Amino acid sequence: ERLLDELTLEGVARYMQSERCRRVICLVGAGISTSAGIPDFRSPYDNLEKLPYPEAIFEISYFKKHPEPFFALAKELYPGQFKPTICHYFMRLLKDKGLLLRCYTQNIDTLERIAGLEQEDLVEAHGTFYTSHCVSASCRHEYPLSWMKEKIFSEVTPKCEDCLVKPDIVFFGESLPARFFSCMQSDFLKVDLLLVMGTSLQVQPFASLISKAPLSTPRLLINKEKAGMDFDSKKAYRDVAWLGECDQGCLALAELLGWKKELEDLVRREHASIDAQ
Ligand SMILES: *C(=S)NCCCCCCCCCCCC
Ligand SMILES: [Zn+2]
Repeated sequence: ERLLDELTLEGVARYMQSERCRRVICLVGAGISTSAGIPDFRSPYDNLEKLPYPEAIFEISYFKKHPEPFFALAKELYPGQFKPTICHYFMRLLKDKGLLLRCYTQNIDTLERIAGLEQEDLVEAHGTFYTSHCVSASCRHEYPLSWMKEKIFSEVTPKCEDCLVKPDIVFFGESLPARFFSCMQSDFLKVDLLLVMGTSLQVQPFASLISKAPLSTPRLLINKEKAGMDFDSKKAYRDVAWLGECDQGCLALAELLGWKKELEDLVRREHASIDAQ
């Protein structure tokens, strides 16, 4: 069927306000973090000049051999703060309002957790920095963020005190976490809305999630560029694209839903609180 009254942000807002919209899944990427200062890497180079090919800084095999590049960049690009964005806190609001079924994230910055999404709400599709593991299969010693953070800027390779210690991120050529496949099996059977934010759906198998929803489920993309989705054909019925930055899009949606002050209120204290530390 066709559930949206209009293929626009406004039509999506009206749907979200209705009794029909009970379960929402968010699929998110780099764009939701860029106003928090987290680097994108969708489309960088000069800084890397000191690797056999550029992408190998993000590659599993090279990492095991030559870990220090990656760890050097991690120091270079380490945010001085971790302030979740308007977009992160919009998902927090969905959680508070009993709408958020799951957030599938391509991001490794831990900002969803900081905005108050719980483990059960999240599928960290590309792993996380929140926790790091010894590569030794007979050991697999676990170390926290603060140990990994402290090691990284000391420009020393992190090593296991019992045995290399890797952040739990999925490097190119590495298979995705079990939790991705188990959640995806049931999450999409009964979902009323997909909110796709800050991703161009370029990485697989993350990109395939959008086709998992029922044919009737509306899908809103909030992204800098267009990116199974049919926004513009004579047969378009359920997909809407809002092009621009994620913070501005979520703000416009919040404003349409009557959540603008609420969202603003949430961001202000959460930020000012983080400041105090
Ligand atoms: C896959 S699309 N993304 C998951 C992140 C792991 C692969 C890229 C490594 C990023 C370099 C780390 C920069 C330090 C902030
Ligand atoms: Zn170990």
